[PDB]
Amino acid sequence: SALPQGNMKATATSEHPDVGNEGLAKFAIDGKENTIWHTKYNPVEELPQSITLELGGSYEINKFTYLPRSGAKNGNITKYELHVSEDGNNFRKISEGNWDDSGSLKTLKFNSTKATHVKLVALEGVGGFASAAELNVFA
Ligand SMILES: CC(=O)N[C@H]1[C@H](O[C@@H]2[C@@H](O)[C@H](O)O[C@H](CO)[C@@H]2O)O[C@H](CO)[C@H](O)[C@@H]1O
Ligand SMILES: [Ca+2]
Ligand code: NA
Repeated sequence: SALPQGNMKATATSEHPDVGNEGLAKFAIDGKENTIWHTKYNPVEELPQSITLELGGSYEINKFTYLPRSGAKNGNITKYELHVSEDGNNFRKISEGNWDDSGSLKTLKFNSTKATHVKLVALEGVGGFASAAELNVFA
């Protein structure tokens, strides 16, 4: 079951200002599929870039989901790392891999681990950007 996004805070290395349905980091956890976090594209900041979710406490987590934007593909993430921290400072890599560029939900499962923060690192994305409609973390 998903940890409540409402208790979370989102920050990112790069984010596009609020021009509607993009591109602030907080849009990745607002519960709306029509709103997205998107990395700066004026002018563009190159990958890699990341987004960090402060969980709102220490939880033991085993799953992560990435929902891409709908109706367009720019920034759909195709190569990632997932890192965790228990102190907000030190991060450790727990997952890495590839995703297809489609709009489909991407799911990561991993051995249960304690975390106060989860960081999604975007190494590759459509168009040289990174974006996300919704991010969720599961215990
Ligand atoms: C609606 C949309 O997809 N906006 C993204 C935007 O995508 C393209 C532009 O790249 C192009 O110049 O014009 C298109 C018109 O159909 C469309 O707006 O590109 C942005 C990054 O440059 C960002 O990804 C927008 O989310
Ligand atoms: Ca959203
Ligand atoms: Na934090």
